[PDB]
This record gives sequence, structure tokens and C-alpha cells, in this order.
Amino acid sequence: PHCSRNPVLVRGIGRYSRSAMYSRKALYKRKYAAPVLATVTKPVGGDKNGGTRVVKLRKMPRYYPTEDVPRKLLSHGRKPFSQHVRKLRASITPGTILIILTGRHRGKRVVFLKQLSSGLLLVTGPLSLNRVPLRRTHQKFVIATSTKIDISGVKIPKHLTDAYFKKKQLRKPRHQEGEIFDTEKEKYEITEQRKVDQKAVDSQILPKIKAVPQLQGYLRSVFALTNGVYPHKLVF
Amino acid sequence: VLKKNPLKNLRIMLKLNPYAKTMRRNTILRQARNHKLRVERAAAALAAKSD
Amino acid sequence: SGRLWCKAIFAGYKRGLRNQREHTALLKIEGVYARDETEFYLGKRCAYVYKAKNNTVTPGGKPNKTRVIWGKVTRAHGNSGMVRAKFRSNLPAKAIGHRIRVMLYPSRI
Amino acid sequence: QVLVLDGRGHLLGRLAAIVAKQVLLGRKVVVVRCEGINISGNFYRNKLKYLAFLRKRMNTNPSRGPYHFRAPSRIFWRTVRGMLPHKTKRGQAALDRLKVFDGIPPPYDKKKRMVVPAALKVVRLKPTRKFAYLGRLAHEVGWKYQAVTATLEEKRKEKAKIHYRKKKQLMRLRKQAEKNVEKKIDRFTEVLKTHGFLV
Amino acid sequence: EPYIAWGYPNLKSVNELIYKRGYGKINKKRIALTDNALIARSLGKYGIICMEDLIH
RNA sequence: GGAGCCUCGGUUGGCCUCGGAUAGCCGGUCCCCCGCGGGGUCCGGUGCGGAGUGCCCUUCGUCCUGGGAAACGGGGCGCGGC
RNA sequence: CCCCGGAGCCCCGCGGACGCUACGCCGCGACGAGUAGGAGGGCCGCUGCGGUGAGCCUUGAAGCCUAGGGCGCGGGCCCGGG
RNA sequence: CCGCGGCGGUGCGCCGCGACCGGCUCCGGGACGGCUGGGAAGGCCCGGCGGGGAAGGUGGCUCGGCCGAGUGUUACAGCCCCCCCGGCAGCAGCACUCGCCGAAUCCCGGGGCCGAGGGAGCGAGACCCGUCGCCGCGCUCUCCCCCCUCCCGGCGCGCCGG
Ligand SMILES: [Mg+2]
Repeated sequence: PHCSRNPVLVRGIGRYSRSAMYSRKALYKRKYAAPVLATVTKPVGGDKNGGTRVVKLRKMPRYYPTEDVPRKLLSHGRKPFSQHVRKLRASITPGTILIILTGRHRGKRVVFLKQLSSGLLLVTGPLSLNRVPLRRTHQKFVIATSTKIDISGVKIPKHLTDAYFKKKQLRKPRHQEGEIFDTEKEKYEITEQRKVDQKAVDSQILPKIKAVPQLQGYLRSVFALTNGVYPHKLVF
Repeated sequence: VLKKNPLKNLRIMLKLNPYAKTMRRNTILRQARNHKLRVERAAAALAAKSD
Repeated sequence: SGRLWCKAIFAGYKRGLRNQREHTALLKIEGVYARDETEFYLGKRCAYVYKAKNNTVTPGGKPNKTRVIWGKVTRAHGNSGMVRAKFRSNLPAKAIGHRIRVMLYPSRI
Repeated sequence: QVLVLDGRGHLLGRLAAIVAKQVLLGRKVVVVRCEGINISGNFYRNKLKYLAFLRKRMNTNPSRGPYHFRAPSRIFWRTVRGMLPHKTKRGQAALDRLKVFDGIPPPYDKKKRMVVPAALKVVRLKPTRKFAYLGRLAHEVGWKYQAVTATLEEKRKEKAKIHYRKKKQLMRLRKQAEKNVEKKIDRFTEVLKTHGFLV
Repeated sequence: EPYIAWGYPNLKSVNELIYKRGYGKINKKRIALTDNALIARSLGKYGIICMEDLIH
């Protein structure tokens, strides 16, 4: 149950030596003096007449495809998306103000909350101010304006995550022929647990943003480029 | 085999040359010691300017 | 509720005197006129918004007549704020002197 | 979306190269007061240059051959046409974009006009050198309307003097209004100078 | 002289030219030096069995 | 007041002094001349131009009610006149 | 101190392809201009003949046209409609 | 049929993102060697010595209000400059960026572009797979200790025990 003995000096490079790690791990004093045809393998079964049947769990298949592809070469370095490292830009801190650029909420200024467990930024503009729900965004699609409120004394709910922000439509077993199968019903509900979570989060955000003067006006405003204003010229 | 650059790939550099581990352990540890000593010299210089 | 893109000019293609490499476009972004200040736009998603006769689809709306040719700003071009782009489809070469849109959301700053 | 350039004091080819490039970059440019264009080198040099240009003409049919435009606006159009790729469709579109005027017309006399210091005589020529006005050059080659343009420019200089007098009156009203209001915009004026205005 | 540029290189120059551009002639083939076993098989009878021996 | 075809460019505007480059911009004009204005003398403020195109002007979320600073302003492609 | 009708293994000296038209398949390294000319491969094309396809065809052969689908670097070829 | 439970080719089209590799092109930093064992420079100046442009002077003239400015005349040092007798941390070819060669006397981090194409299980009761060489590291077969402690347990926001 012991943790890492040497510190991460450079990523991929040990810190002390071979010999100092030898002396710390103590391979000294751990010099250890340590030098079918008849029976069935795995049946699970039983029968009344004829004795007990010898069944075959995970039996042979009934059709083999006439052509098939071979195996691969194990690809040597690949990790799935749930096992990646999660990056953060230096301007995105918990408590900053973001300019959202690509969605239907385009040009809006949002109090940032936290980085989720999927690389997606948690986003909560005040619904009374900017009409923004609990919404995920991405780091590449967002200009991070350097205006940082004090936010560390809040209580975000732990149950909201990437599994909580997930769409649930497009089910299989319908009749699939006619004037049916998801062309109708025209709607999607609000799921009022989302409303209760939005109230419990913006009721903690709002007295910490109405203390700064004109900050609620800056959040109710929308960002837009105009004549004579260029992003390599203005600083944010 | 794809030729990976030994000047950019540390474990390829170690496969070709195992002494590069100590060659990069030094000039990190020694340069960190020298940076600490220069920060200490700057702190002593600021103490001499204050005195 | 306003503009979210920067004004630019499709000034021409990557070319010599008598050659032409149509797979690389030259883009003059308005406002920047130097090699030092065009480091902001390196990698920005850019497009040529046009329209035609037949109605085509639109993501997030009804079908309309507008069309785009998307791309990506590759690197700068020679000391005066001119920059290069490589689109996923080549430009018609009728867009000489017309607007393109360099967006703001490969944002790294 | 339209540049209005003044031809006063600007050099001929120095202005024409910038105009040709900015019109090929897809921008409407209106160059105006083109008889105020001055050309470096003195008057006898520039006059014999244009007289040699007049001598270059087609022997068999001069009406078919080179068209020798005498007006200064069309001389500027010619020296931009010699820089534009006018044998192509984009060059003909650039010639359609460019609008050149002698004097300054009532569609453009009440517009703020621009000055190019990269093509201007005080910036580019040494003050000990010589030059020649394109208006005098055109009038002594054969352009007819220097005096009519002079009287029309005198009329509009009187009108612009009246307008600038009214602008000075509005500006003294603006300054005395700021003097009256600077007690009640005390925290409106300060929040501009803490961010970089009015200082 | 007029077709070449020749000089006296440095230790780090030899290091870049052998690690980054390490191409050996094994059975008259331009094979990359991705392992010390290639040099140890080709020049094992000459005392040069690794990249460091070759650079030295 | 209405859909419906074709062709496209666009993505706030700037509604204006002349003028010199070894100079120029702005005031009252106590002083003078000319037809309220212009011009001349003296004086005063800046001049890498803040009476700045390195500039100026418009906000680009909405509506509910209930206070403070400021304001009699805006509108009905407002009706008639100069 | 035992056999692999099975030690269960990055290697199975026990028979040993999915990979083998061996005139085939596969793995590295270098190179790729061309007239006159020389050589090689054409499952490129025409005509007739000896074999061969239990070949095609009036429920539509050859030929011809094609704003159709394609393949081959190419010579050309296979379909869809009349 | 409910299972996206595991494997394989994948999607009708338009796309986006993440991490990793190869080739590049740039940026921000950190510290090192040589020199004429760098040159002048930054700070306190000390007891002497010589020379030269010409200054809170002297002084012919000019311009103004006892005072200020310009010019010239001998020229000391109280305007300065250079050289010799002799010495103190104060330097890092230095973000007081005044000009070099550079790198086992050298390394870290970041941004932008292009591309991924190769496929060592076709076994009947036994896994439809890992990985080969290199740098490591974590656990276990050795035992203790300190702190933060979060899923959890106890006590009065704090403390105690993977
Ligand atoms: Mg449109």
C-alpha cells in the first residue's frame, strides 16, 4: 500500500538513481530463499435419466464467415477517452468570466464554475441575467476573459457530471414504418431536478456577483466585434 | 521500424544509450542547484541594498 | 447578437510568377499588417460564405441558399500580416477580393 | 466602405500603386482633386515626357490607335490602368471599382477625404527638388477646363469655410457645455481618465 | 573546393549527425540505426558495438 | 398589405476648412480696418498633434415594479408653412 | 524428476496456414528524364482454325447511338437505356 | 425480444473533440564554458604627477533686464578629459539587452501545420491475447513513523482509525 518513493523529477525520468532507489526499496535483506486425458475440465449440469449430462459452457459457433480480417499489432500506446489526461489553459481558473462563441448562446458572458471529469467546462450564466442553464462547453470554443470573482466558498452538487449531461432519445424497437418514429412529439421537457439544481447554484452565484459594480450589466451584455476593434489589438 | 528521433524521444535515446539517463538527470539537478544559488545571491544582494 | 468574425480578403493563391498552387489560399486579415501581430490568428477556423440558386440544408435552422467552404489558417505569409490557409475544398478563384470569415473559436488565449 | 482619397500634393505613381493594390484587394476607392497631383522632376521634363507620349501614335489609323487623354483624372486613370492587369476580368472589375474625378463633385465634396503620407510630396521628395503640377501640365497640353474648375473650387472653398465656421461654433458650444457639466459628471469624467481618455 | 562546403565539426554536431541521421550500410542497404545490435553485428570484430563507440 | 422565382455583394456609421513643411492649431478680441461675419496687431494654451483617423459617434438581450442622479425629450415613413 | 489428443505458450524439435494460381505470396534497400535505337510484359485490340465453357441467344446475336454506373497509369474493357 | 455484455467490418451524409507518434516551423524560460583566466562601464574615493579642449573668474565687444545670453583673449581646477605610482564584496558577454565564439562546457515547458495504413491464433473440453528489446516505478513475499485526509465509523466547524 506504499506510494511512490521517488518524486516526478522530469516526466518519464526517475529522480535519484538506480542505487539510491535500491537503498530505499531495500532489495538488500529481502534476499528470498524461494526456489489430463481422464477428467472433464468445466461442466456444470445434471439430468434425471442417463446420469448427469456433461454440458459445454461457451460452446462452438454454428456459422463461420467465409472471409474474415486478421488480428492487429496491439498499437503499442493507445488509451481510451476515459483514460486520457485532462488539460487546462492558464487563463481558465474557477471563478473567471468566459465569452461563449459557437453555440446558440453566442457572445454571452458566463461565470465559470469548474472543470468536469470529461474535459468539458461547466457553465452557469445566471438565468435571471443572461438566460444560460447548467451547460457544458469546450476549452477551444471559449475566449476566457480575465475577470475573476471570489467563488471558492460555494457548494456545487456532486451528482452533476458527464453522465448527468447526456441525451436520452432515439430508441430502437418502434414500428419504424408510417408517419412515426421520432418525426412527431416535437418537444423535450425541462426535467425540474435541473431547475432545482439551477436555483441552488445561481442563488450562491448571484450575491457574489452583485457586489462588484456593473458586473451584472457586463453579464447581461453580449459580445460582438465592431469596426476598428480587432482581437490582436484588444486585451481581455 | 519507424525511426524515432533520439534527440526528441527519451526512451529511444536510452535504448541507443543508457547513460543519457544520468546525462539528463544532471543538467536538471545541477542547474536547479545553480538556480537556487543565484536566487540566494539575489536575495543577499537585496539584503545588502536594504542595509 | 452581433458579429463574431473578423474581416479578411481572399487576396489570391500560393503562387510564384508563372506557377500557381491552388491548394493554399492567401488571406489578408484587416487590422493586422505585420508578422509580429499575426500570431493570434494561427490555427483559426475560416470559411468563404457564399450563396447559390438551389436550396441547401442548414444546421440549426430551416434550409436556405447560403453555402460555405470551410478551412483552417495554417501560417503567416511574409512580414505584412498576410497569412495562409488550406481549405478542405479549393476556392473557385471568383472570390478574389471578397470577404472570408476568420472565426474566433480555435481559441488558445 | 468607400475610401475617398485626395489628389492634392500626392505623387502620381506613388499614389497609383497604392490605389491599384487597394482596388485589387476588393475595395471601392474614389480618388478626387486629381489636378493637384504633382510629379517629381520639373515641368520641362514632365512636359516632354507627355509630349513624347503624344508622339507615340498609330500611323495608319490614330483613332484606332492610342487614346491620349488630356484630363488629369483620366491621366490618373491611365496610370492606374498601366498598373492593373486590365486584360483580365478581375482587372476590368478593378477599373469598374475605381472612380476618378477632376475637381471634387457634390457627391463627394461633403465627405471627409483621406490623405496617404506614403505617397505625399513632403514625405517623399527632398524640399530642394523640383516638381510639376498635373493641372498645369494638362492645361498646357490641351485640357480645357482649369479655369471652370478653379471657379467651382473657389465657390466650394467659400462653402467649406462657412461649414467650418459652423463647426467651430458647435465646438465652442461643446467646450462651454463641458465646462458647465464638469461638476455633475465628476465621476463620469474620472472613469474615462483612469482608463486612458481625455488626457 | 568550389562544389563543397567543408569544415571541422564539433562534438554536438557529430551527435546530431549520428543520432538524428543514423543510417548504416548493412548488406548494401540503407538501414536506420534503431538498435545497438545492428552496429554490434556489423562492426563486432572491430571493437565498435554501439552508437557511443561509433561516435567516439 | 401576400407568398412565391432569378441575381448577388454585405455584416454600425463619420454630414466637408483652405493651407505650410526651416512650421501649424485654438480664443477673446481690451486695439484697428472692411462687408452679425471676415481680416490684421498684441497676449495666452498645447504641438511627435487628446479641439488626436493611435480619432469621434450608436449599444448589440427583452419586459414586469419602485427608488436614486439627469431630462420636458421622443414617436405616429406625423400634418401645413419658412 | 510422468505423456503436451494437450506445457498452455511469443514458440510447440508431436502433425503443422487464413498467407502456397511456388510462372505464387511476402519483407527490406536504392532508383525512376529521353530522340534515333534495342529488349521485355500485355487478363490491350482485329480476323480465321484445333480443343475447351452440359458457354450466350427471337423471353432477343452482331452492329449503332447515349446528358447513365464504372474499372484499368494506359492500350481498352464490363454493365444500364433506345 | 431486452442487453451498445466481449470480439470483428463499421456508420446514409455533414462534422467536431481528446490523447499519442513521425516530420517540421516558432516562442517563453532556466543555468554553463572560453577570452587579454574578457574590454570599458556601475559605488566610496584616497596621497602624489604631467598634458590638453577652455569655467561660480579675469576681460575687448555685442544683445537685454547688480543679473542673464553669444563671441575672442593667457590659462591654472573650484567645468571637465587622458596617462603613471596602489586597491576594495559587486559580478554573471548582464532585460542599465555596448558590441563574440559557443554546448555530453545544455536542458525544461508551450503554441501552429501536415500525415497515420503495417496488421507474427482458420484448435478438437482448456483466454478469439497478450506484447518482443530499453528507462523506470507501484504492490506483495521486511517492519515502523509524520501530515493532508475523502467513500465510511466514532466524539465534541474541529479531532481520531484506502
Ligand atoms: Mg445572409
